[PDB]
Amino acid sequence: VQLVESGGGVVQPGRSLRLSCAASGFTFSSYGMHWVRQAPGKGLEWVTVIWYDGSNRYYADSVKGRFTISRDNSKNTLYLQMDSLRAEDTAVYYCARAVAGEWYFDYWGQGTLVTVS
Amino acid sequence: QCVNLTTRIHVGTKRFDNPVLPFYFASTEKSNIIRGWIFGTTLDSKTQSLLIVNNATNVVIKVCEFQFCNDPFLGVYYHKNNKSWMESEFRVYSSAPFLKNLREFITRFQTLLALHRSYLTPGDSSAAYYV
Amino acid sequence: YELTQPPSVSVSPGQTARITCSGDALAKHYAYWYRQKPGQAPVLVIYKDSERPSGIPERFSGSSSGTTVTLTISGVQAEDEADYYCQSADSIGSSWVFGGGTKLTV
Ligand SMILES: *[C@@H]1O[C@H](CO[C@@H]2O[C@@H](C)[C@@H](O)[C@@H](O)[C@@H]2O)[C@@H](O[C@@H]2O[C@H](CO)[C@@H](O[C@H]3O[C@H](CO)[C@@H](O)[C@H](O)[C@@H]3O)[C@H](O)[C@H]2NC(C)=O)[C@H](O)[C@H]1NC(C)=O
Ligand SMILES: *[C@@H]1O[C@H](CO)[C@@H](O)[C@H](O)[C@H]1NC(C)=O
Ligand SMILES: *[C@@H]1O[C@H](CO)[C@@H](O)[C@H](O)[C@H]1NC(C)=O
Repeated sequence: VQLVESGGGVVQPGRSLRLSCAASGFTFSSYGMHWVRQAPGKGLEWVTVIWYDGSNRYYADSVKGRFTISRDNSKNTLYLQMDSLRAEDTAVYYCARAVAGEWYFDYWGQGTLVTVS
Repeated sequence: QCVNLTTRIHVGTKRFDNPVLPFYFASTEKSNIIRGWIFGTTLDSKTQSLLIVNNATNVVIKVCEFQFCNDPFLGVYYHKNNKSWMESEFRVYSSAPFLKNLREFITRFQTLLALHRSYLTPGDSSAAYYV
Repeated sequence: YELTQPPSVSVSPGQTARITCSGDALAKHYAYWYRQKPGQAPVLVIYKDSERPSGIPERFSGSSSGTTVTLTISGVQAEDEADYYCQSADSIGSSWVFGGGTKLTV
């Protein structure tokens, strides 16, 4: 199981940035995926989840209405579209795999840093 | 809000098919899964619908211009410390006590089932009646 | 559904560290504990309050009482100097929550 984030960078407030997490080593289409972000010097904050088939997606209140999560099961790739970014959104964004049958996160990627300024 | 459950309560691959039926009802269970029913026509905010829901202490019956979910349900969980099943939140509509043992009892209707939160995990893995 | 845990714990090497986390939700659902070292992604240490992953040594154990859960680390070494987090989810599966995180100083 390997998760690789990409698409991170530096943007101005009000601009958009799209992240991508490529998955390999497992049946991607059977697992739900999460994004978790950690601002420098801060703890972990859950951002969003998408179900294995994309049928359902949920967001943290702090990003609700701004972030969109999607996935392409034919490319084994998870996407996060972040619109109307603000300075408060500066963080390292990790993709993580939901454990099957439970509520924790078993596998994590390396994370990609997104800076808004 | 609403949750999309219908697939293209059964599990350990998840399956869900709790269809809206045309308009007797019966269910045999020991788990108190059947909680209620929705009776109406469009089953949306355009017309009035009848909502019958049972819980631990009483039964509530309302008639309103409900905006129902496609896959309406009552959430339940196993309380870690109290070691018993308890209601969490309703996910029946977005806007607006008589339930092994066999329990025997508007153009369309739908059955409301108690859904374990263990089914609401984001993965693809982890309740019978007659009409 | 908020999770509260102390900002830090100070333990001498060889002692037992007890990192607590509290909240009403924790009396209803299981807690999960993560260990994060600088520059690395969080690693699951305990799940279902007291169970270990196969990659986690017997020095790590957990327990719970009421609204509080505790991560107990015996025989604490330098390698255990990491940020520990408590995690849980709500009753409908629509939201996941982490505690502030506890910095364990050896
Ligand atoms: C439960 O499903 C709802 C419907 O999803 C749609 O139908 C499914 C069967 C499936 O085919 C799915 O892929 C379809 O999207 C979800 O509501 C939908 O959410 C869409 C956004 O994710 C929304 O879209 C339009 O509107 C948004 C703004 O709200 C625009 O940004 C976007 O570009 C589109 O114009 C779509 O309209 C909306 N549909 C309905 C009927 O509301 C619902 O969120 C989902 N539940 C959960 C928890 O995810
Ligand atoms: C059952 O429903 C009634 C009416 O809404 C409510 O007053 C009562 O508190 C509910 N009981 C439980 C256990 O939820
Ligand atoms: C758990 O049991 C105790 C003792 O009967 C009771 O006071 C408490 O309210 C119960 N918890 C819940 C959520 O009902």
